[PDB]
Amino acid sequence: GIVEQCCTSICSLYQLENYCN
Amino acid sequence: GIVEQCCTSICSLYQLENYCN
Amino acid sequence: FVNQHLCGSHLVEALYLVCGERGFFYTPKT
Amino acid sequence: FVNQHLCGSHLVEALYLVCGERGFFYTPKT
Ligand SMILES: [Cl-]
Ligand SMILES: [Cl-]
Ligand code: NA
Ligand SMILES: [Zn+2]
Ligand SMILES: [Zn+2]
Repeated sequence: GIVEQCCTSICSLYQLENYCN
Repeated sequence: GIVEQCCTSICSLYQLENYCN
Repeated sequence: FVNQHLCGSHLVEALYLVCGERGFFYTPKT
Repeated sequence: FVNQHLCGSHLVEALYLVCGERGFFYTPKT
């Protein structure tokens, strides 16, 4: 899911910006 | 508002599900 | 007044716990 | 920016703290 993204793996300044509304 | 509901007023755990998915 | 930038940090923190696994959506307008 | 494994009351506040004035969404469901 998303955890696999930032908690499972390290996240960068913009990969979360994909997660904003 | 939500920030309007717990800022000027404190809220309890149950009263938070109102904002939960 | 009352500052929401701060109010949110507690709210969002707590919300995570409360909402649990079903998840949640945070709209910084209402 | 910090590069870590985002979890805990550490990441949520980052997603909030980063996304800022716009908004965000959390999906505990994988
Ligand atoms: Cl505070
Ligand atoms: Cl920890
Ligand atoms: Na903390
Ligand atoms: Zn505080
Ligand atoms: Zn921790």
